[PDB]
Amino acid sequence: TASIAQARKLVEQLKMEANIDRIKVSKAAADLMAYCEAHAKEDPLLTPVPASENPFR
Amino acid sequence: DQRNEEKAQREANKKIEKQLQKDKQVYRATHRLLLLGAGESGKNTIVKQMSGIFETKFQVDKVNFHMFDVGAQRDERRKWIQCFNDVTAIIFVVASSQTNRLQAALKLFDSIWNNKWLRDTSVILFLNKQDLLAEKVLAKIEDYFPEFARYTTPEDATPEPGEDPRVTRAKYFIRDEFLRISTASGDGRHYCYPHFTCAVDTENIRRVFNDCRDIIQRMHLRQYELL
Amino acid sequence: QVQLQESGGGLVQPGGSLRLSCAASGFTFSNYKMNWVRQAPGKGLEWVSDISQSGASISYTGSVKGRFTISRDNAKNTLYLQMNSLKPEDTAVYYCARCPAPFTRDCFDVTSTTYAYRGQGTQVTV
Amino acid sequence: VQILLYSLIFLLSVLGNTLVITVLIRNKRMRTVTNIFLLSLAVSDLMLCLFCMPFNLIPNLLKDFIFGSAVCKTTTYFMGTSVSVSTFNLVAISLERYGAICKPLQSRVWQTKSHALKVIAATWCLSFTIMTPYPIYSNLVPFTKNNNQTANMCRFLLPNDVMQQSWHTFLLLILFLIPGIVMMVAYGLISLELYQGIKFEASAANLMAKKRVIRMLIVIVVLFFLCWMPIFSANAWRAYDTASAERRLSGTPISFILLLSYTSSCVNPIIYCFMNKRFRLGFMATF
Amino acid sequence: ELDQLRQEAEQLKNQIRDARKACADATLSQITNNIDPVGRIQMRTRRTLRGHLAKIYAMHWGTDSRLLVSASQDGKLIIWDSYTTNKVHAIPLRSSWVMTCAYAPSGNYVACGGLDNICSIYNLKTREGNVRVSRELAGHTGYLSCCRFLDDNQIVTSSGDTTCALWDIETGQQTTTFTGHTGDVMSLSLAPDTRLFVSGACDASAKLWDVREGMCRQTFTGHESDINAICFFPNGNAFATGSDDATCRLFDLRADQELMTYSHDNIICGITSVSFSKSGRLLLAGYDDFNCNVWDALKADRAGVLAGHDNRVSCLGVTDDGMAVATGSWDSFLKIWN
Amino acid sequence: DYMGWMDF
Repeated sequence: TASIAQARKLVEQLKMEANIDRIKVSKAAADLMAYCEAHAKEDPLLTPVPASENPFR
Repeated sequence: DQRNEEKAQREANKKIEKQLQKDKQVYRATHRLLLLGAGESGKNTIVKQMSGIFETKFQVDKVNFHMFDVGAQRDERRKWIQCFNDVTAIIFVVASSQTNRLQAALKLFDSIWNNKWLRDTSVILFLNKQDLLAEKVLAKIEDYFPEFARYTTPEDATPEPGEDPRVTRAKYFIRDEFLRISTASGDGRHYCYPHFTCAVDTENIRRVFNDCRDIIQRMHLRQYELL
Repeated sequence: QVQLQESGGGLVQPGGSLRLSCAASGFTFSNYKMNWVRQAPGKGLEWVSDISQSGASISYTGSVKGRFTISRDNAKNTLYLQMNSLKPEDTAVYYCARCPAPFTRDCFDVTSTTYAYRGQGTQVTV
Repeated sequence: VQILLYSLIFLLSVLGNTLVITVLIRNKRMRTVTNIFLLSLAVSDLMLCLFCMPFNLIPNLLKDFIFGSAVCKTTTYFMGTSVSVSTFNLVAISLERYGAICKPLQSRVWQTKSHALKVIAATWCLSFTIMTPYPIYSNLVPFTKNNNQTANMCRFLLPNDVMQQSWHTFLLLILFLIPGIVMMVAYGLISLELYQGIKFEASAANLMAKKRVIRMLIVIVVLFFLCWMPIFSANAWRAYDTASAERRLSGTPISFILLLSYTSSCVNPIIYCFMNKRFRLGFMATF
Repeated sequence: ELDQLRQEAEQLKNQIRDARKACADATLSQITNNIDPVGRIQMRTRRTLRGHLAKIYAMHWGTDSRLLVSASQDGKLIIWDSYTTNKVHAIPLRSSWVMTCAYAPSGNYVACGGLDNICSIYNLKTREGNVRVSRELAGHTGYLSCCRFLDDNQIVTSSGDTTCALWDIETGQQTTTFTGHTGDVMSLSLAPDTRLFVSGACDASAKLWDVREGMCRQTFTGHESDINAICFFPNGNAFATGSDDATCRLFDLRADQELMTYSHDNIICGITSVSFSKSGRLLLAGYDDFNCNVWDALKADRAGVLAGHDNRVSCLGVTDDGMAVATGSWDSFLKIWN
Repeated sequence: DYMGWMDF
């Protein structure tokens, strides 16, 4: 057995990516919704601006 | 006072378009050919008769070809094979005979031939080192291909002098293996051109050139089709 | 994730008849072509068999035509290889590979370097 | 019946060619050497089937049409340069298909749209400098009948007889004998290459496409002949001896001999473009 | 002994799956069912950037939101001005086979890369006006699929030999590696703060790396086929991935879970390009059906369709202020949506 | 006395 020199590594990597405080879905989704709702007032692709300031005509 | 700035920009557009016209005129006089070779198959011995990519240029009949010897890349090709869907021809070198090499090459061919983006790029098949077959059969393939027992050479055989009919049968058998895929898979947008290349014969270049003709001409005949 | 697990290997006398099962979880089984490949000790990876989305387009290598058989089920998402009339040539580890795309006819899944959607395999010997 | 078909050959060509020309000027995909020629062909075709028309018929039928000197000259000039430029457009189309299918590698070095526009410009310039004599094109004010004696007859005279005979020889030879022989040799070489190709293997769809292109090619050549030879034969007839010809082709026979030359305008955008794979590409755009 | 390592990895996978399931408290649809949607959002083509011969593989909006760059397969890096439709430069590439371009945020350099396993970097600000090559970063053993600028002296590249890299441009040597992916890595996207990044590979997986360590922070799975294009949510605590399974998925960096999935039955093709709007509410996907879609990232509804391309559309881009949506396709035609 | 056939 020669490839084991990598396999062991993976194991530690897993635990190394296991010990993180994964927050709950509710708070993260609420934060993303708050961002998408607060920054919607200057999204020229969601509510298009009047055709004057648009530099493509 | 921005008008003179737009004038400078228009002059810098004019010179670049005057360069792009010459580049478009040197790009349509250039035909690109992707050279794919297998493990034991002689890609470089197809090179001899004529980084992550190598470039060979061809001047024949006052025409310029490019052949892309794709070298030091990754073995898994499902992501960089989509680059070469605009080349004229895929020069597909195959061996003729220690793992199952012929089945590997045949599965690679079936894969390439059936791709969603390569369903228009034509293939130019080569079956290298037939001398290897001539010295190995006269001196086994039924285990890897049982149909070789119940196969007989077609009437269209072109046996060159000095070849045993068993070797010719094996040659045209491999050819028919590839041509079954060639006919069954596609839908009339590309065509495979088998070519029993030898160890060393310069004529291969011509066998490229003329075949590129057939690849171009029929494309021109796609406009004039009706219904 | 994707999981391709196998079961049924081991050791059998010359002329046996095994049946290697492969469970495929994580993805949709009704969309991906499914291959069976083998690995010999002193040889590289080799292809053994194929099966399509509906199972109509079966294929084999020249050394197993008629001997082996591939099958699959959609209610259970399972892929079997029923191996009949074995021989000492069959000593190999059999992997249950998956075609890398949905609704495609072609696949590149016999890569010596680690292919992503390839099982861990089950060793059969004779 | 007679007048009904004389009107239907106008309708069934004007509507078709208008549809084709708008479909091919709207799409920005059709900008290419293999359709700019067909566009110019459609332009000349609509000019033909709009000018040489009941503008010809109602005269040829009721013996009277009120034009003047400067109104018949330009009418005949336009309805003649339309014919010349349609002939030369067919010759150009044939000479490019020759290079496309017989010289397929060294074609696209000069298959640029620059070359297409250069050929079309030179073609229309040669048309307007070969069909030049509008000032000799005229109107013969003498009468034609009893009632309403103040009649008018248009015709091209070219005063001295030897001059008109030589000039109609020139017109017949460099508008229906050099175009004829050249288009025939070009399409014959194309047919010979494609036929050798068909008979090498003798991909069934490829062979079917080749055979259908050959049938369309021979149909095109035979309709070229069938819809231009009559009026040029009659022109040479009038050239060598105007007597015993005007006795025969006076009012009614020349009506049919001219009728067999506007169905060419009816056919060209119904065989070249209307019956290929492009009309679906155009109707997916106009809809 | 190896079976011990396999069972350890299996137990760690089981416990991280259990943790991820325990963090699942509700569904994003369950939280956003009471939202007020926006309906269809039509878009219209503004420009058309003709001048390419072969197919276009990449395009990167400039920080001034006016300039563009485009790499085509004819050997051309063409530097467009998206306002007046003027080419500014036409860099002739030494190798015609390139799959990615990148416009530096300071506008001083332009990077290209492809099957040559070499990232070329050309100096826009030159004394002669004929922009020559500045730095050729070599050392990769696989083709380059994605590359992004951090500044004028640190570039992050994604190669086909399965390892990402961070290069210092002035000396040419690679200062940081990024190993851990089994298949090769398709697309990169730097975090909006340029302290993290994320990379999707052909394993249906993405990896969140920290550039300041060279260490794989997190690993997100949940797709079923190769992951083609990646793009961060504009906030920086989420991102989106399009894959070869005809389904986009919006991941989150803190929950360590697949958070949302966008799909439709009529879609069967890959997802060659994904990007976000200025607010992050629209998700701009470019498929192989020869048309793009715009998704409502919170309610998974198809907010609209963007047609106008005939061949494959292989790259997408949204300005740094969100006033245009440029697309580069396989028919040598860039376009702009507004 | 209408004998003309004009032109094509």
